[PDB]
Amino acid sequence: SLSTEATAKIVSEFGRDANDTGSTEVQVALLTAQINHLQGHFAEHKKDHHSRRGLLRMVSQRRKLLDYLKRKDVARYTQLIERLGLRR
Amino acid sequence: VSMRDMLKAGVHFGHQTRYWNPKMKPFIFGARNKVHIINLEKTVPMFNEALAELNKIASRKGKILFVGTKRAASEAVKDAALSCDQFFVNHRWLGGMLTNWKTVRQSIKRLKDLETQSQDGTFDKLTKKEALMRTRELEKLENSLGGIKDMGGLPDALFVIDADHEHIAIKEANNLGIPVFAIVDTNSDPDGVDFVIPGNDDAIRAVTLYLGAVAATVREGRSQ
Amino acid sequence: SMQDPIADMLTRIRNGQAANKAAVTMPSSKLKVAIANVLKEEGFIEDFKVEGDTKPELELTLKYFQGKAVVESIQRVSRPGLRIYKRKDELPKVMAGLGIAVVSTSKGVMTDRAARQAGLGGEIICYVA
RNA sequence: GGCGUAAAGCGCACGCAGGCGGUUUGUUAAGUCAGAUGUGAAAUCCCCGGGCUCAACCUGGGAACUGCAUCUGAUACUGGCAAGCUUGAGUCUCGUAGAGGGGGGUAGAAUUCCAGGUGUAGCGGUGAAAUGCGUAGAGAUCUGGAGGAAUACCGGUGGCGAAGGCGGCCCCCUGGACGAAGACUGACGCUCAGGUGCGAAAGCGUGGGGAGCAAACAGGAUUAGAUACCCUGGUAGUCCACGCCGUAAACGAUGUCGACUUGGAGGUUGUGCCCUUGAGGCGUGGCUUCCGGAGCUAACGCGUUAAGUCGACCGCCUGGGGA
Repeated sequence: SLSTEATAKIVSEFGRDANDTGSTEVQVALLTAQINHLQGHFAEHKKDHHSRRGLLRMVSQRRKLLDYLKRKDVARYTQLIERLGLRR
Repeated sequence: VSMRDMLKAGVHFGHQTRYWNPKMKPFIFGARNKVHIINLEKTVPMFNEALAELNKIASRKGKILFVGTKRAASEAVKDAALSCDQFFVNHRWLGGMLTNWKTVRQSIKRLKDLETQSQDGTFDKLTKKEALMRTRELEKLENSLGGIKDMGGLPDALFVIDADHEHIAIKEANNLGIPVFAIVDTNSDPDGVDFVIPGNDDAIRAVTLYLGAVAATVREGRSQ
Repeated sequence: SMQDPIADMLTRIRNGQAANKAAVTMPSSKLKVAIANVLKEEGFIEDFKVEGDTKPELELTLKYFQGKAVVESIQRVSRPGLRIYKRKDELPKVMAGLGIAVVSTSKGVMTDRAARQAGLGGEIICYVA
């Protein structure tokens, strides 16, 4: 998974505090970082279905978090999807 | 009945924690060295109520049937039931002594006829082969039905030791509506009994204490 | 997941009655407290208390008569998958009147005969016989 | 009304539409409820009478027409809206166990083959035989080499994985689960038609590889026959890379999620406490095996890992054949 330092950096830049590790923005950012990191692994290991299942779990969890955020506050949703480079 | 005498007699002791019956949870005080300890504060009032009901049954022209067949409580049950003009089953309980009384009545008649023709009759037509045969049949029939030969009918109350060991007698008494007074240990089933007396039923001094108390109360009931 | 807490309360009561439990505890709620009030005033449970402030815990004291269950039957009628509403002229009577039917009328949660005397209908919460 | 065995749980999972949804406050009055108004043609149905000499029949009045719309109120529940809350659901910290997956390397035992030494008449196989190999030197034994496949002991109603499945050792990449104490977000949840993905073995396509085993095939037996079982060989295949296939008694013949309900003995993996006496005792989680209580079941049996008591959603069944 992500190292401790990368996780701390993401939590700091996406959270309202250094301890706000549960915010929707922090969770979506961590999931996006893990997906982007896994992208390179699966480019080389196209036959790793067992890990791709966890990758798809991460993708679906990020999708549900983004849906909840868009339904809750669309402004933060837009800021997040522009800061992370989403929307296909 | 005295909780000091009870605790000195070994009543509070129970079986190991594995063999316990969860229905005996209200009467269990705790555990020490993986054996259950019966709550004597629960034991003494239930024993007193059972003794009161036994005294009522005795004073109201009743017949008590003392049931216990373990090698620990056989002779004790015999002594207790003979000490108060009562009846006992201190050896194997024949399946159907109560529910099938119309059939064991014939065996009682046979035992009585054999013992009368042996003692008072004194046939002396021995043949030295049918005589020993008849004496062995008489001794078997007496070891089986020696306690209830003078009962006449069904009793009015059963006093059972080791309610788990004597489940057949309890089920028969329940089928016939006879109240059951049973010493229910931590491993026995207290469902089929009317007056459950939670106490140790394996130690000899505990069962002698129970039987002495019951004999005293039924004698005071007999003498009104 | 937990999608019907009222049926959960009824099931807890039924299972505690079948297991000869002295009292049953559960997470509290306004509707649960109203139904427990209706059950206590009708004589199906002994008492009930709500403990806790941030996470209230409702505790019902079950009732027995002859070593037997006082609540013989308790069923959820209106449920999330199928809501049941009745008018005052078609309010149900359980056990031909010996049982009660907890009804949620616009004047609070009450029994079926109380809602009938009040000239009201509403959602049939449960049947208690 | 059902789906363990009688017909019936998709092989497994992700997930859009849909269905359902913890808890508090306020507001609305859409569902819901109450009242009123309008309407609900007549006949028919039903009730009390009347006339046909009775009946059928005719007929007066009533009830009914369980419905729809409108208007006025109620606010408990469901819904909408707004603000919350932490117990459901997730994130972070530190660790733990594991044949979880993908890639590369390597080790030993054994089979087969090639070359050579010793050595001589058998070997192999079977119920018994024969086919087969062998005086061109087999089998046995010893030495060296080649190649492929699978990993003895550990090893275990043991472990991991959604399922299918996963077993030498090492390294690289990587998923999930669990536990301790906290912090964080604040219903973000459950299920899921269609959809997508994974999916034993066999099989197919292309390119390799090929020791052992072995469909087809050949021969020897057995037999009345023997297109078989048995024996001697043996091609595809089994192995690798990449695609396809999408099926299994894909089984727990038992869909997923959540709550509640007496116990006993174990296994495995964390964690806490105590002169730690000890490989100790006492708690507390996760997964797991056997027995068994109430209950349930046609019975067998299931039984806190339910086939018990419930809730949400989905799939499926409607006599046996045809099929």
